[PDB]
Amino acid sequence: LDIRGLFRTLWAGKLWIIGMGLAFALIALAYTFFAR
Amino acid sequence: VMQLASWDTRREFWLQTDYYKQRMVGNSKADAALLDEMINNIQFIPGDFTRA
Amino acid sequence: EPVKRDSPRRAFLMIMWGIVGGLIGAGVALTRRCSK
Repeated sequence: LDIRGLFRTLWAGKLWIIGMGLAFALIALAYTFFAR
Repeated sequence: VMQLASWDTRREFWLQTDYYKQRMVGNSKADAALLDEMINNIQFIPGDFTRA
Repeated sequence: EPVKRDSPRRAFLMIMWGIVGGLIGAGVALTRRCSK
């Protein structure tokens, strides 16, 4: 398991994780106002 | 047995004995810490009739 | 009167957070070996 190489993958792809990872939170945020 | 296992009895015994008075430092916090430490020095292990 | 505070017990927090900080610190040093 090349964890050392793996860390560079997410470091370069940090925009992708942040870009749509916070979108999931935004998706569920509207669900709070859609519930009792 | 109830008197033996009680915290109050241990505290009142330690406050009366000379083993503790001669070990007083004069600082309230240190004396309280020493008293609390010596409270746990007396442990009561209850017995079971089934195991004799 | 209690002899000592029940919280936040600095000594307990230093070890737990230091170990967690040490664990990630090991990973940072681990991941730079293959980067060279």
